[PDB]
Amino acid sequence: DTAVLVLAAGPGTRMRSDTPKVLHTLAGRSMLSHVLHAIAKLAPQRLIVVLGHDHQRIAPLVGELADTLGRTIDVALQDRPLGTGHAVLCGLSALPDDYAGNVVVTSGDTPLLDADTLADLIATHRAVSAAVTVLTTTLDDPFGYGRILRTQDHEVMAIVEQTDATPSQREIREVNAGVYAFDIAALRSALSRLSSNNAQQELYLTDVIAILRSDGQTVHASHVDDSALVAGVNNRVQLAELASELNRRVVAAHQLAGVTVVDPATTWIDVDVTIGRDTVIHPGTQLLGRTQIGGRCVVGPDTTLTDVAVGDGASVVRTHGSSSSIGDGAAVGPFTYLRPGTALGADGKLGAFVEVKNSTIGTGTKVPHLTYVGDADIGEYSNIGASSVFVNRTTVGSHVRTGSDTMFVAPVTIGDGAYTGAGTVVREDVPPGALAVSAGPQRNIENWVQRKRPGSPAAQAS
Amino acid sequence: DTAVLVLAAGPGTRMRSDTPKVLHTLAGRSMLSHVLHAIAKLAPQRLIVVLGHDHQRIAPLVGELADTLGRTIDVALQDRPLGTGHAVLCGLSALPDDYAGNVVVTSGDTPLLDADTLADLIATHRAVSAAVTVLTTTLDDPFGYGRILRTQDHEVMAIVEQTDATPSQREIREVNAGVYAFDIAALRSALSRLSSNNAQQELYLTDVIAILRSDGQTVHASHVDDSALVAGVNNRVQLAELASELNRRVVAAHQLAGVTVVDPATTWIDVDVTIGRDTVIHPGTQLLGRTQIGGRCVVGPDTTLTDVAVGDGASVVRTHGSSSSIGDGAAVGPFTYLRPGTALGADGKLGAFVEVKNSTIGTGTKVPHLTYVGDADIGEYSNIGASSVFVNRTTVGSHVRTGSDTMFVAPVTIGDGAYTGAGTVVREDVPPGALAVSAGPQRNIENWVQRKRPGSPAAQAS
Amino acid sequence: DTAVLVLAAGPGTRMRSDTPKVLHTLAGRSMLSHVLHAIAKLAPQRLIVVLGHDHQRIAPLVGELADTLGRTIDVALQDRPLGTGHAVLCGLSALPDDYAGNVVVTSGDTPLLDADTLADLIATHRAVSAAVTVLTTTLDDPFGYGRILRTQDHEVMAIVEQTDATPSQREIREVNAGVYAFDIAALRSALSRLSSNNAQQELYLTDVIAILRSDGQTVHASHVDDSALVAGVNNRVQLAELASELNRRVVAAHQLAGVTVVDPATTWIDVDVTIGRDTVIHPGTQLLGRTQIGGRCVVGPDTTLTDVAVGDGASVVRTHGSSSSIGDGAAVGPFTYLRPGTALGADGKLGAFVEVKNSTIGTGTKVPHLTYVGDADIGEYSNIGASSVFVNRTTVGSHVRTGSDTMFVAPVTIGDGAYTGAGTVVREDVPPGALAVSAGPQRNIENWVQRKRPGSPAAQAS
Ligand SMILES: CC(=O)N[C@H]1[C@@H](OP(=O)(O)OP(=O)(O)OC[C@H]2O[C@@H](n3ccc(=O)[nH]c3=O)[C@H](O)[C@@H]2O)O[C@H](CO)[C@@H](O)[C@@H]1O
Ligand SMILES: CC(=O)N[C@H]1[C@@H](OP(=O)(O)OP(=O)(O)OC[C@H]2O[C@@H](n3ccc(=O)[nH]c3=O)[C@H](O)[C@@H]2O)O[C@H](CO)[C@@H](O)[C@@H]1O
Ligand SMILES: CC(=O)N[C@H]1[C@@H](OP(=O)(O)OP(=O)(O)OC[C@H]2O[C@@H](n3ccc(=O)[nH]c3=O)[C@H](O)[C@@H]2O)O[C@H](CO)[C@@H](O)[C@@H]1O
Ligand SMILES: CC(=O)N[C@H]1[C@@H](OP(=O)(O)O)O[C@H](CO)[C@@H](O)[C@@H]1O
Ligand SMILES: CC(=O)N[C@H]1[C@@H](OP(=O)(O)O)O[C@H](CO)[C@@H](O)[C@@H]1O
Ligand SMILES: CC(=O)N[C@H]1[C@@H](OP(=O)(O)O)O[C@H](CO)[C@@H](O)[C@@H]1O
Ligand SMILES: [Co+2]
Ligand SMILES: [Co+2]
Ligand SMILES: [Co+2]
Ligand SMILES: [Co+2]
Ligand SMILES: [Mg+2]
Ligand SMILES: [Mg+2]
Ligand SMILES: [Mg+2]
Repeated sequence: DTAVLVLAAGPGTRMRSDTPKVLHTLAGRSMLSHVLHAIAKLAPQRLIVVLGHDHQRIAPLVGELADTLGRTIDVALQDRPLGTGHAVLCGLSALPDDYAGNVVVTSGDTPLLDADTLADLIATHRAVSAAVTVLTTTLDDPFGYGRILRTQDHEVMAIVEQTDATPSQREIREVNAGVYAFDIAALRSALSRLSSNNAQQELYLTDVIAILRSDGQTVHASHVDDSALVAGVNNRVQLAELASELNRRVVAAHQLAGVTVVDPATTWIDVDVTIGRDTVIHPGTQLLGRTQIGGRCVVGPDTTLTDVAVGDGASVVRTHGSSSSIGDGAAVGPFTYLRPGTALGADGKLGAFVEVKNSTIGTGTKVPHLTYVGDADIGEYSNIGASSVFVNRTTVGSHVRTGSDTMFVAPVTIGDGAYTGAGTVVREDVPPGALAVSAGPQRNIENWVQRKRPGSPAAQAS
Repeated sequence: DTAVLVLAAGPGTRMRSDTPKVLHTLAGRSMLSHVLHAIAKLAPQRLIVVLGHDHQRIAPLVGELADTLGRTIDVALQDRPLGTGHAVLCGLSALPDDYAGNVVVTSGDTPLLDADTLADLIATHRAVSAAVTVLTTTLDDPFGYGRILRTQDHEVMAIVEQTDATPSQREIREVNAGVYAFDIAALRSALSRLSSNNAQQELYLTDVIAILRSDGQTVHASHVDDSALVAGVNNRVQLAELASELNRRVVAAHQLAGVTVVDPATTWIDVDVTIGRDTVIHPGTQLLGRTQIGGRCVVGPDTTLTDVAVGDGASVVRTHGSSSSIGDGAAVGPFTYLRPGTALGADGKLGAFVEVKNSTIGTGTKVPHLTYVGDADIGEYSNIGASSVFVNRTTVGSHVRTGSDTMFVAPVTIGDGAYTGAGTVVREDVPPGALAVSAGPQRNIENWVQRKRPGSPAAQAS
Repeated sequence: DTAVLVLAAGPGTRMRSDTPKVLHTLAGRSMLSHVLHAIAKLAPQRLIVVLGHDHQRIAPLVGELADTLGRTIDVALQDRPLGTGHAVLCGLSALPDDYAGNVVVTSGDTPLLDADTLADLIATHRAVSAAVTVLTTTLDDPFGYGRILRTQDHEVMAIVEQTDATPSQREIREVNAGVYAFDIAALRSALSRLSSNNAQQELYLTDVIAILRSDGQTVHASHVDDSALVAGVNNRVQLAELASELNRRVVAAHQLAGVTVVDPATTWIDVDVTIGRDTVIHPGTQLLGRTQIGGRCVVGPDTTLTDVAVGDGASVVRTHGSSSSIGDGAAVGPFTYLRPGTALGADGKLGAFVEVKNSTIGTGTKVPHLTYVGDADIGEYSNIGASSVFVNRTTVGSHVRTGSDTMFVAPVTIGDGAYTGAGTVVREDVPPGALAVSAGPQRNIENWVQRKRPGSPAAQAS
């Protein structure tokens, strides 16, 4: 039996942001979302999130996530950010007076923390019958972390915060993860004895360690060797570092499953994205949101896709696209913009300098050059000429061949197998197999240039 | 006298690919190509490649490479992938029964291995009269490598594979490169004594080390300090790591020879690419295949060129281009697509949102905006107006000035010094110094807006 | 009282460049500019730059910088590059014979050196009454640096250059920064005793250390723990390394002040660039020159801006732009090119495949697709149709709606609230609230396709 509390009520001042800290994102989820996902998977009996000043703007998001994960998640309010020890006091208040399970505590700013790490913590805590078990790790750069103080016998004595530590204690590289398990009665007892006489004038959860040690209670540290899993984020430098570590891991998972990723460092892949076997992803690419790529695709370089579905054997090269689907074998890019509601059929082509918005494009249809397609439905095996505009519904049939520089003034229907001539402005329906035209005939004005541009390079050349 | 065997007949299952492992690429060559290049340079008397199941799809590539490098390269077949010791047995069978030279063995998945490392190995082997000499290195992360076992006296005892090693042996950081020299008679003798009773149930080449030691034969390890040269690739994570290490080295070679590379980490340069002095390469750039850049060019950011020749003092900025030539002083980009067969003369310009395919563009000619040029030949000092389409042969002369929004309906010829008006559809030849036109005259419809868009922001503004 | 000499007269041969070494750039300033900025801030009584062969091409730049920093900076000439000891002799000659202040020496190729490091040096020098104080640091890779030689008692004995050091001395990791303070009389004395009998046959400033030690003078090393501040650049590999270190620092400063930078490694930010709170910068972005970004902007991915001003709450996505302004709330990109003199009003939009040059675009005006706008002034709340060309002054009023595929043949004026039809060539003024047109009427040719493309997929479909 376990209750997990998530401390998410600090001001977040070191982020320097008007967006609450725990709402900042990496890999397509907010830090609080990452932490709640890992905990839902652990499936404890209770899950409490302590919220503070910005609670109006965070609580609804927590309720959406409770729905999403199919479990209830309570919110305890912490009126003023008096310290992590005080946040835990506020959290405990959402539990019955007589609750008797373990209490696990973690921060909203430790977003790589995973279900396994949490499980192992609870198992260690129970195995050594500890009044408190604290996760620790060891870091080349421990700046900002509580330092682990040990006796000569390697027994944990205390946690000292970066603001309170001596120059000498600051060299300690073993750090507090800020992830704990507690005996409830011992935790309640230690919290009632915290005082705020320290360099931040705050009630430190970390003092509970020396307090329980005081009482001769069992204090156990558990060393997490993979430091990333328990790394924290207090500012945007640390946010981008952990986002980059998490992104290397996501990419590695894909590479081990069969995806070529030419340059992991410049390939950003959100956590829910799936990618098929033998796809090759070229440098400078972001795959975001619920993007799904099939097998044997080529993607990038310099492509950004957010919520885009791509079939098998497609090419999507230098493409900026969102909320769109791209069929098997289709070719998109280079220099192609897909706006929401774009559906391109199998073996379709959208070429260079083409933008599509809210349009359906049938199997085998090509829009290869300098064209805008908006609010239109186009059939199968059609060909849209270069430098054209769908001026915006318009329906174009199958096996149509439209000429370069055609404007389609919505709404108009072009029948199956119809053609338009180059330079046509289409303002009315075109029957199946008809040719629509409107450009006037060419006229040559002889020797114009000698007359109107006399002594010019063009005049001398003629 | 030396025979080199290349073991390339394993299944490659950890790549998770339908393309044989040794055919995966980095820096524009397959791993097997890299390994055969380094060995051809060493120029041994014999060169044998052991191939397995996918031999149908690899052997032809080996024959093309034998042709390319001007030497014969035999292929020995290994029916079933029974282990590296068994692959070497299959390899030896392509040698005469009575062969008496040294036998060098290396893997197809060690692609940074170079001629010098191989030479030094053979020199060390001969100098210490070893029955076997094995290349080793030392690594922070030795996962997956055979560990070097040494006695108290630093004498090499054995090689233990990652699957077979104790937790304690796994901490050993000195690893087997999988590159060896052998006395032939000792190698034949040791191979006939391998058994497959180990964690992979395979015949391990690595066991030969403890077997020859058994017989009191001389076993010598040679430490390669530059670990990269002997790094292996068993999966796509390791492939991208070694591709990135190799790319840093290629870029560094260019920087030391006089190329500014603003961001090595995001500049990918294939091994055959040459680049002239005082060129500056901006971030996000890939130079691929047989690309050649002259001196004092500016290239990037975000440019990909495959098989592109660029003269001296050209600019090629945000350009995606292949199999094309760009003359001295020419300017291309930003946002420019070159398809195969593009030839742009000296001081030519191809601007933003211009795509060219299979066209010749003469000295000093500019195509600056939103235009497609396909299957066309254009002369010197001409100017193609914005938003135009070559609708596809068409020949345009020198000193021509064509107006914006001209469609050139192939095939048509435009004489030297000719003009077209804006909005012209050109369907017939235009004489030298003539002006071709087809747009109708402008008509203004007064107060249309008050009538047809009454109470609109446009109506109120008028 | 202090004189600072900057040695900038070496040939720079290891750069392999026709641009003098000290003129190569990182983060938008030349190395010599970086070094002179840091020294001006220290504000010593005298500032002397020693220049050599390329002095004609460097001295004017030094005079511009003296003006910029509001102080005089003398130039001493060093006829032939006889060595750093000889450069300092040439430098001293720009001082009075009887000068009595401290002499600080530094290189033009140490460009992260900052005012604080210099101040601390002078303070240490004066505090220990040293005849010479040398800055040192310690490096994993000390290749190319003079090695610090110490006695058993940790007293500094000598500096040995990489070319002159034994294999064993080469393992020394503590290096000479090439930054010194001197007693003037001791420096003059030691310089007159240098000889050039060493591996480079040069007069080494570094020998002065062992010479003053010889005379029983006080020699003090001061260890700089942040090695970057004193790192040198002798070749383009080292230039890009230090440019990348400096760029991480600039980005970090922005992240700590409130800027989200998703990928520091692929975000390049020049030193004078300012960026507002809660802006998000996406990967592959360069912000160059005097670029200024306001708050809550979104910038990138793949955007390059040089000297661009962007208001608050704007979006500038996949944009290549220079010397332009973008108003509050405006939207630019993806795939947008801004050339110098572009001014886009608040809430304006420049869309995909749009290039603007030397044009003013008023509040709320949209140019969303495939258009070139050159040398034009456009009013407020207007809408420019897709695939249009300003053929280049032209003035367009407010609340205008122009139709797709309009060519505006400069110079023309379009009144407030005017419209043009799709496919119009505008060659004369259009009154306020008028509609201008020129395209001919559509004609459908029935069954053309069965007649002219018989048995085609289009013919069968009809
Ligand atoms: C005193 C303390 O605990 N310090 C720990 C805290 O430092 P650190 O300084 O990171 O602690 P923070 O200021 O980030 O606050 C901890 C978390 O608890 C929440 N919160 C904070 C204050 C408050 O009054 N109410 C509240 O709910 C915040 O949402 C925050 O996410 O985590 C580090 C690891 O990341 C540990 O090494 C430190 O030992
Ligand atoms: C038992 C053995 O040798 N292990 C070595 C092998 O491990 P490793 O596990 O990498 O060996 P692999 O499975 O990659 O096979 C070695 C190479 O030989 C070829 N091959 C393999 C099996 C086979 O039955 N037939 C065949 O021809 C494959 O093409 C492969 O490229 O290389 C490592 C370095 O990269 C060394 O540290 C290991 O000591
Ligand atoms: C002999 C000497 O001093 N070596 C130092 C020099 O090596 P390093 O080999 O880098 O010295 P350089 O060749 O770069 O020359 C030093 C600087 O002085 C100027 N210059 C050089 C030669 C000359 O004849 N005239 C002249 O004015 C150059 O502009 C150059 O920027 O800096 C290193 C750190 O960067 C130190 O570790 C070395 O101890
Ligand atoms: C071809 C065309 O007329 N496109 C229009 C059209 O673009 P959308 O792609 O629907 O957002 O509506 C816009 C007004 O929202 C206007 O700015 C633009 O000119
Ligand atoms: C200006 C023009 O008509 N371009 C054509 C033309 O492009 P290419 O660039 O030749 O591949 O042929 C294509 C059919 O292969 C067609 O899809 C496209 O519309
Ligand atoms: C729409 C138009 O006619 N643009 C012209 C025009 O471009 P600028 O953007 O002004 O540089 O002048 C150029 C001659 O300098 C010519 O190459 C091009 O065709
Ligand atoms: Co924190
Ligand atoms: Co291997
Ligand atoms: Co130097
Ligand atoms: Co037109
Ligand atoms: Mg704080
Ligand atoms: Mg295996
Ligand atoms: Mg030198």
